[PDB]
Amino acid sequence: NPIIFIIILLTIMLGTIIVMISSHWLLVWIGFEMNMLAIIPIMMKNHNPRATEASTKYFLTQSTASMLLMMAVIINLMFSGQWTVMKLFNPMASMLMTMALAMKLGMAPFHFWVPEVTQGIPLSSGLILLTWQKLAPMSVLYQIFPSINLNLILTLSVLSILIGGWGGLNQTQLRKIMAYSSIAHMGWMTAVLPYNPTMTLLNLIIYIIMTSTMFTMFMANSTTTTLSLSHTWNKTPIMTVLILATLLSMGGLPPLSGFMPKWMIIQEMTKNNSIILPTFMAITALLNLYFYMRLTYSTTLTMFPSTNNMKMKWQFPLMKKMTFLPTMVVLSTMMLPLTPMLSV
Amino acid sequence: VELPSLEDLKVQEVKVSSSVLKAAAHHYGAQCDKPNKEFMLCRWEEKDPRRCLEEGKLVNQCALEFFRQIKRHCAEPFTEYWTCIDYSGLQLFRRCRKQQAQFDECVLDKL
Amino acid sequence: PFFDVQKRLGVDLDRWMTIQSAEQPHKIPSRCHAFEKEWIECAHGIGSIRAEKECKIEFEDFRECLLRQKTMKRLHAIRRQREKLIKEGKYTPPPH
Amino acid sequence: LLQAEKDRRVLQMLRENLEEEATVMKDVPGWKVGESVFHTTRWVTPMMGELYGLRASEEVLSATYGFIWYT
Amino acid sequence: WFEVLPGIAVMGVCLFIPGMATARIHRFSNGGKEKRVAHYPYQWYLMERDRRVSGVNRSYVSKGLENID
Amino acid sequence: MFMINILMLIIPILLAVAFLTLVERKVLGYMQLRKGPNVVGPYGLLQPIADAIKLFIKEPLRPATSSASMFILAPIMALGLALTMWIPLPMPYPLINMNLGVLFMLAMSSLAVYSILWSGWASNSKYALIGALRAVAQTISYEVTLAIILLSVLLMSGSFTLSTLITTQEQMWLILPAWPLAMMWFISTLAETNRAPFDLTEGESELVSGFNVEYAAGPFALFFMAEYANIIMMNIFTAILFLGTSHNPHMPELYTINFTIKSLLLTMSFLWIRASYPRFRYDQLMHLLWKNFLPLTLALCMWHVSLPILTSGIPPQT
Amino acid sequence: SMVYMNIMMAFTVSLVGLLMYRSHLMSSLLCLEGMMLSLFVMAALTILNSHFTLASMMPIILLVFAACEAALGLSLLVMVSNTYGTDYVQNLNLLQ
Amino acid sequence: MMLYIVFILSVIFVMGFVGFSSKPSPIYGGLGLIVSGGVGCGIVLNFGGSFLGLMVFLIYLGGMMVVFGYTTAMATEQYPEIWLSNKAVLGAFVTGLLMEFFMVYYVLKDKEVEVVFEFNGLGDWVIYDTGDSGFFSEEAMGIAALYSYGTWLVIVTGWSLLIGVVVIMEIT
Amino acid sequence: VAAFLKNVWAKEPVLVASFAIAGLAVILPTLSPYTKYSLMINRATPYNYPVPLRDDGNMPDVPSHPQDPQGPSLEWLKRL
Amino acid sequence: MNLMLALLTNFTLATLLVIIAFWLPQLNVYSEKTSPYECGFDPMGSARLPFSMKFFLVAITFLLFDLEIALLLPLPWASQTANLNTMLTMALFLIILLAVSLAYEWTQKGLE
Ligand SMILES: CCCCCCCCCCCCCCCCCC(=O)OC[C@H](COP(=O)(O)OCCN)OC(=O)CCCCCCCCCCCCCCCCC
Repeated sequence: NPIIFIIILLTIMLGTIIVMISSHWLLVWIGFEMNMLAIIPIMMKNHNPRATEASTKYFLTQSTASMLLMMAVIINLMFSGQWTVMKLFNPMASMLMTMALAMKLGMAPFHFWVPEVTQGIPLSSGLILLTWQKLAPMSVLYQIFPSINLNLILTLSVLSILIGGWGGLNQTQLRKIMAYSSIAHMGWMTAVLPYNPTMTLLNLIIYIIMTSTMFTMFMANSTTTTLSLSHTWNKTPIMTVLILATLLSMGGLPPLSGFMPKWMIIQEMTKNNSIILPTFMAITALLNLYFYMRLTYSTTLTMFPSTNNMKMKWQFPLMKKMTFLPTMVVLSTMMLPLTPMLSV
Repeated sequence: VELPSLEDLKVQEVKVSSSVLKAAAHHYGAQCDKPNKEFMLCRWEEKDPRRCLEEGKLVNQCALEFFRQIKRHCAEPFTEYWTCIDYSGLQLFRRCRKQQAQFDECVLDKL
Repeated sequence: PFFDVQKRLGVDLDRWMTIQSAEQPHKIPSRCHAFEKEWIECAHGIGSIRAEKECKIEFEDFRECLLRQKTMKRLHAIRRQREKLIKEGKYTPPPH
Repeated sequence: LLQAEKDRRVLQMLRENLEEEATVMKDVPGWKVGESVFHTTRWVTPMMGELYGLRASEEVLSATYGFIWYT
Repeated sequence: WFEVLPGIAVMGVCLFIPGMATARIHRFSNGGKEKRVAHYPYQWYLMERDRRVSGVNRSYVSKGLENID
Repeated sequence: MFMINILMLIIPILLAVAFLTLVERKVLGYMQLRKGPNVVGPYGLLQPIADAIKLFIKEPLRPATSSASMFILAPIMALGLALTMWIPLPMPYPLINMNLGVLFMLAMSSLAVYSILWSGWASNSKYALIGALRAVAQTISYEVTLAIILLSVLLMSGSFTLSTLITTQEQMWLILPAWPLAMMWFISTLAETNRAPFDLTEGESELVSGFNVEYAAGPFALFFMAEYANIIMMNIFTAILFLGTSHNPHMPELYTINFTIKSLLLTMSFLWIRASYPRFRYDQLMHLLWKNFLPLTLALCMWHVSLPILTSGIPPQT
Repeated sequence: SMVYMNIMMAFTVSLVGLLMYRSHLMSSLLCLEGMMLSLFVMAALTILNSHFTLASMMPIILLVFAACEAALGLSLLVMVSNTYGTDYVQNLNLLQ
Repeated sequence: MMLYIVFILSVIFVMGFVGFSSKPSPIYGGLGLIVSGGVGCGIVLNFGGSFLGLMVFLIYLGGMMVVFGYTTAMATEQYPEIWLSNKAVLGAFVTGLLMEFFMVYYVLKDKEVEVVFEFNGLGDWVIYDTGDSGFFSEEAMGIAALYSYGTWLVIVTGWSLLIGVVVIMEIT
Repeated sequence: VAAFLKNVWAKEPVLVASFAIAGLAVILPTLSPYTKYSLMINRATPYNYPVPLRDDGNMPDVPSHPQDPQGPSLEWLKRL
Repeated sequence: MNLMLALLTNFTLATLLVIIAFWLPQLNVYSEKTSPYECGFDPMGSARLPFSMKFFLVAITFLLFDLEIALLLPLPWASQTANLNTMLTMALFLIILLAVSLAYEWTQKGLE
């Protein structure tokens, strides 16, 4: 058992490396066709009657998601009959690309899914791996980038960062609260995308870090919000200053780095003299903050320590690379006008 | 578009079956090569087999006198030779091997 | 992000199956083959953003070599020059 | 030799499918005699519908489908 | 031991018909010459030619050398 | 008259599959020390005209509990893919010439078992229900033993057609060179078509009667005439794919004469077994295929691949 | 010409109410595993009527996963109806 | 046996689907496929591609479907039924069947109606061939065997299958 | 270890005949010099049609008449 | 054009012969009592067909070994090439990729 789990868990990125490296429409099929083939067993490990009524609601929702694509590959094999990877030469291709590809990322619609999977996968360990599948598709959209109907990729955006915002205010389980507001940050990076498509990646990396360092923190035992109350008077208080040094930075406030994507993105989205778009995005991520406040009023307010609960033992988890990230998830704003000229 | 008239057409096509046409067919081209390789170059080198019709009547011509040659000297061993190969399926060349000399007795020798 | 490793080092992953004219092992062509080497010759040193408003000629017929989209219509419109008048004279042809 | 027989068979074939077209009607909202559906000019092997017209009886059926389904 | 020798001779002959039927229909339909076979589109291309030049319509009648004199 | 060359085939064969049933119990008679159907003939050769007529007089019940829509389309098959498969089969002149046709058998060898799964399910419960399920399961695991060891030799002959396969066996009876394989070409067709030593599908011992149990005299002649339309064909195949005769562009007739005096010897093998060996108890039955038959069949494939390449041998085809 | 509008109307086999529903999941999963042949055949013509000669393998690779993968997702449909005995899409339990 | 023997297959094919694209009690689902698959492998056997057609029988229609049919005894439905008998299934059917029919009616029932359905002519198979040719194994997919140029195409498919079993050795 | 190799051959002498042929077909193609003949034959079979090149000056070899001295020796096979 | 003449000929003898056997005496005037006496020698048999697994895998287990011996199929056409080493080096991979896929699962067949 333990060897293969590193053979499987290696083949994933090999599934997404053929995606970013390829010239050829067939391979970007095979490429993220073998994720939906090689993801599935990870969900399983404890063999419960959710994961198996989960990965089957995932499966057939990434099965068609793929299988439409192959229909919008073979359209422009008719017209122009030249594969490769470039604008799609025909409008029924793209409109059948981008709004059937939004299924893997899920955007504004096509998410009754992201909460039905991320919730109740019995395996919370990760579930950090659902930051790969954000990274396979984008590595198409960066290439196809000069063909979109342009009235759409905004219309799935602006109906998203809204709909993923309101989704959570009503939520308690904190695997969902990350599930929600992970549709949100898919609102900023594909709203930009036709204007200057780098300063997207900028929001893509700053995102992979911040959501990454959450989970590694949410791993000790933590599950439900009211199990993060029994946290500071039990496990360690140096944990609580952390979970307050990020959850605030993730909606973002200018002295932190969470403010770094917006601050740069709007340099771009005006200067193109669209100033009536970004406020409504800029202003809607506001009530995206009221999850985190009211999440953060759980742990610093000393709320009814659990019960007589005596944990005298020390810890032996793997914090691996957590002792770094919230010095790069926070303090990087003072550093960089690199991100626009570094990855470019 | 410009197409030539109906003329320089209706020319003399060699009219023979597909069994006899493969009977000699072999001594045929190796010894001729006067128009034909050259006639390829009036196609491959420059395409549009419309601008080049001329050698087409030269290469078609070489055949005419060829089968007109053979009728004078020996048609008797030939007529019997392309009968066997015309006894049929696949038109093998390994059945008539015996008679191959009888046709080629004096052809390589006499003429 | 499209790294293009097969450019740096030597290997060919695909790059061969890619277009309509490359090799075809015994050297046999496609039907519209001859219009590729015409249309690629157009946009190469171009940066493709002016290509759309520059070449566009060598492309269109190429799209009309491929589907035969028009020649099939001017054809289907001979069925209206004849075969409404069949009774009205000029049977056309004489057989043979 | 074999080929120099064919090329003549199609050029003969277009002419009759033109000269016996242009004498069908000359219409004022008609077409010029033997225009080109393309802009470019060179010899491009014609489509089946070019050689055989709407004729479409039998010897066609033995041409396109002739080889397939049988000797 | 012998009584089975008749039992064969029914099944045996009944398989010696279908091999002699098709063999002698082809030889009969095309008049003495085994049926042509077209596997590859080149091979066909001579028959559908030879139909044109033969005498009228068929592929099984060869002209011969005196045809063109 | 191409339509009278066909109907001259379908009819004259239904006599063999009929008069096999007689030589069934004569040959298997003298293994037992006795004589075979005798009183009625006089020699017996007249038995099968009386047997074909008792069934269709005898009343054809249907179970009250059946689904009649499936209880027809299924047997309306067991007599097609048995009589279609005969089509492109050279003796010497096949009725059809199929370019790659050898592959076409596996197409029709694979599509018959989907007429077992219908019938046994079409009717009813556990003697034909799970009893027609687990004869599916053995019938598909004896293909992978097959298509490979059919594909082996075809490296040793060059193409997929059957007109080449008379040419290559000229003076070499293709059974020398791969005799290890040839064995497995035999135990397959005997295991796949449900015959003696692996008998389970049709029941005698392991169950009452497999898959035949419901059909009364009416339909059950078809199967009992279908199941014997496969057995004399695979065995009228093996001997075009191994023991070759020598074509004769002159006396075609002497080809078939010497050809039925082989394929008709060969067949009398599934009768010469059935007197002899017992059955396998379905575990041992598949359990002996993966473990045992298969590893070789792969291994030899790694061998007949290289042997041409390593001798400059490569057979003259595309 | 016409064979490109059939089969296309066939590739609206998706029809999605009958892609996830209603119960007997095996009917849903079925119209999926036959959503191919609308992808296959359609791409076994355009490749063929014009001689590409190279992409001709692609049709083969459109099955080799379409069988491999769609045969995976069958597996789960045992795990669902192992613990039940009826598939019946009407199991919702994990909610939101 | 006219020139329309292709157009008569597909419109049986297109009707091959709508049987199982609604809701037929999926022991008849198969019988909506093996007809569709059959006629499907039918259409492809024209055009000259042959080997690539005759495989769908071997690898899919013959081999795959049987697994689809070897289960639905394990998921086994309770007391199957002849489809279109019910009022739930029958209602959804025809409106599909007519929708191409009423399409196929005046798509061309006349000179042309109108534009979008008028640029497809019919009846000679105008495109269906070109000229003549030589022969390589045929010309086309006769050479479908590339263990030459194709390699990085195989070795993924070659490797992607090898993991197919490991995943399925577990959850099983 | 040879006692092992004789104590699996008293129990499962089956797959051993597969391994025995599993190798011994991998090894040998790198040995016998008959190979690489195999690659020369297979390159010289003219599937296509040779097209004559243009001769101005050189013309290294290969005159108009083919049977004249032209090019390499392929007749090492005819005697073979 | 004569293939379909050689197919619909074959079925039409078969699809005939069902009715002249099944149907013809089926309307005969004999008794044929409706009594629920049928379904021989397991008289009643009221159950669902239960899931029995080692019945199931022998479906899946095949389907995958099946695929690649479609991939493996065009060897004998590919034995005619230019550079052949990319064949023998490559051809022999599929096989060993097949045979490996055995050896793993071979730890557990169960009762197959
Ligand atoms: C350098 C070049 C290479 C050199 C290689 C050297 C030689 C290697 C080649 C040898 C391979 C031969 C064939 C493969 C071996 C035979 C198959 C086999 O392994 O059978 C093993 C079988 C297992 O039995 P066992 O392990 O003992 O377990 C039961 C214990 N109660 O034990 C058995 O006995 C099973 C016996 C077979 C089972 C069915 C028999 C039924 C009767 C059919 C026999 C008819 C076949 C005869 C062939 C006819 C050919 C025309």
